Amino acid sequence: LVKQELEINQQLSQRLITATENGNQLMQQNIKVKNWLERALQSERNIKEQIAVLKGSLLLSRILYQQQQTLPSADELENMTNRIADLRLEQFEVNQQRDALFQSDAFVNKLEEGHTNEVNSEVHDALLQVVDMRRELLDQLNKQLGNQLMMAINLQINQQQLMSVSKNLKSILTQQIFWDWIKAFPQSLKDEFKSMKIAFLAGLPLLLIAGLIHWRLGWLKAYQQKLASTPKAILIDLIRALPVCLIILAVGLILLSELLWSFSKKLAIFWLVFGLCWKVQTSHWRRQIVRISLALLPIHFWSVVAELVLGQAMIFFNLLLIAFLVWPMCRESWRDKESHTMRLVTITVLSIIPIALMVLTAFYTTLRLAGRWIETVYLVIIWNLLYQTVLRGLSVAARRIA
Amino acid sequence: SLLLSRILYQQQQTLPSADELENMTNRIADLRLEQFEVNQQRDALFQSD
Repeated sequence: LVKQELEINQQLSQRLITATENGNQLMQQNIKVKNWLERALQSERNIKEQIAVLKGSLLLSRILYQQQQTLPSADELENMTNRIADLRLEQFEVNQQRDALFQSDAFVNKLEEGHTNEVNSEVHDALLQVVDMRRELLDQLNKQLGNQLMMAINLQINQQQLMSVSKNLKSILTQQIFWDWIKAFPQSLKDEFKSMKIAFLAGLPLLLIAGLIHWRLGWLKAYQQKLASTPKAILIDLIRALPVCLIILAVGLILLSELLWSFSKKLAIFWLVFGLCWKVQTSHWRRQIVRISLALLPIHFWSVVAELVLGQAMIFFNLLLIAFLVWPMCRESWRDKESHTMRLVTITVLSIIPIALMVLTAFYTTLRLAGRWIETVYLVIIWNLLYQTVLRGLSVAARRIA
Repeated sequence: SLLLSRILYQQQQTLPSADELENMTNRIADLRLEQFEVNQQRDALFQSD
């Protein structure tokens, strides 16, 4: 009888010791986090004051880079809110146990029931003393746990505030950053090189979807050929391109790695644009679109991490290549004067962007406009295709009405 | 909180049974009538002589 009480008391003491050690570690971590958060708040206020008066300062970019490098990483925060609920439940359980053991005499009388053959005058006193000691230890552990829970709640509030502050600091750095060299780059090349050094279920369903979609697309192509011999053929080609794009996007998502997710998000539209030519001279265009797709892919790779000087080395040549490719089209367009040149304006804007990106990058945020330029080009192409389809449909409807 | 179901079960088990209440309001009326009768008897016996 007394052995069980002694074992329970020992278990309670061990639990209290472990909880106290965890509370001390958490308090130390919370104090370190609070110190870092105060430092960050002071630094953010200082940076805001400076940017209020440090307008148009190239070296201020270096200062902002240093400040960002000084910012601590908030990703190491442990969302122990579940542990906080566990502590609250443990405290409630301890309170319930203490309330059950509040009446030491009643508890001893209840425990002595059906055990009078092993209970004596000394046994009752020993049981009462053990119950009192267990109650005292439970009260001490409950107080320690409540103090630890308060400290953890304060730490969680401080950690949330510090994460918000770091996010706001990143936002402010971006807002401030919003608005010879090659010889130095030879040495920086080595530095850059040194700097370099459910999913299975989704993948299998994607494989089965593609396996079925092979025959589905065969049947769809047969149906499209039967219907055409065209707006119907164009719609069928668009639908066929859409299923392949969806399958590729699902495969990429299963394969995704933060940069990979945004890369696939852009690659959805990129592959849609690429397959628009595959599903729709046209034969000459079907072979010449490979260069455009490859150029978009390097641009996608160089601009994926933007929205979230080595990287511009490929872009410097890509801009010149795009300008050279547009030059033959402009020369062909320049041969016609009375003909409409509505699409030349978009081509001229795209070429100006390729020239500006490679010219003004020698303040350095000129590469940001490329993301909008690519989207504008894609929108213009989609608008032209939709206009052609609408013209064909209107002609068909007018012929039918006549 | 799934375990909160166990806590609620314990709390309900701790609740005492109110069905054992004795609605002695009739006994209260009987006591009031007895007190009125005693007052009447005392008033009748107020003048000892």
